[PDB]
Amino acid sequence: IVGNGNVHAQVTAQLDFANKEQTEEHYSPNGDASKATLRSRQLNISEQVG
Amino acid sequence: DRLDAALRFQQEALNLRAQRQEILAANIANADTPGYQARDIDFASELKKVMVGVALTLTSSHHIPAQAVVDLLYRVPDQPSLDGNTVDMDRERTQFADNSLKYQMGLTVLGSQLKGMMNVLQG
Repeated sequence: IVGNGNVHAQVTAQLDFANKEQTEEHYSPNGDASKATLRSRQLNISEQVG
Repeated sequence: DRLDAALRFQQEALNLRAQRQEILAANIANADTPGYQARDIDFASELKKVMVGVALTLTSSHHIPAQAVVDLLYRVPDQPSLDGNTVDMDRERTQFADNSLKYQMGLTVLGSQLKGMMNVLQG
């Protein structure tokens, strides 16, 4: 569109030459009883009405 | 464990004797309370019941292990008091002495069994 020679451009690049290593651990929240997965549950209930 | 099965009967008898001893001493202590009923346990039936559970499963280290947590029969009154107290001194004094004697006998038998199991091993 502009024509040969009717355009000039120059590019400079800031690069990344730093070696990085990352380990990510994520736990799904289980505070709601509906999405909570259980292995063992002990429920002792006592009601001594006088 | 097999060691528990051998000593289960005497341990349960000793514990039941201690519990009934506490109940009899409570009957003695509350002799003067008006309206107090003298309570007791049937030793043989409760010993059957104890002689005749599911630890919750621990998947890892953080998982918390399961946390752990008798029937009293009224004594038939002999003399009618006016304040409603049915505790009789003589009957429960004899029962108290008998329970003390049987607790000592159970201690003797359990100690003899443990001492025999020990001299089998010593050498």
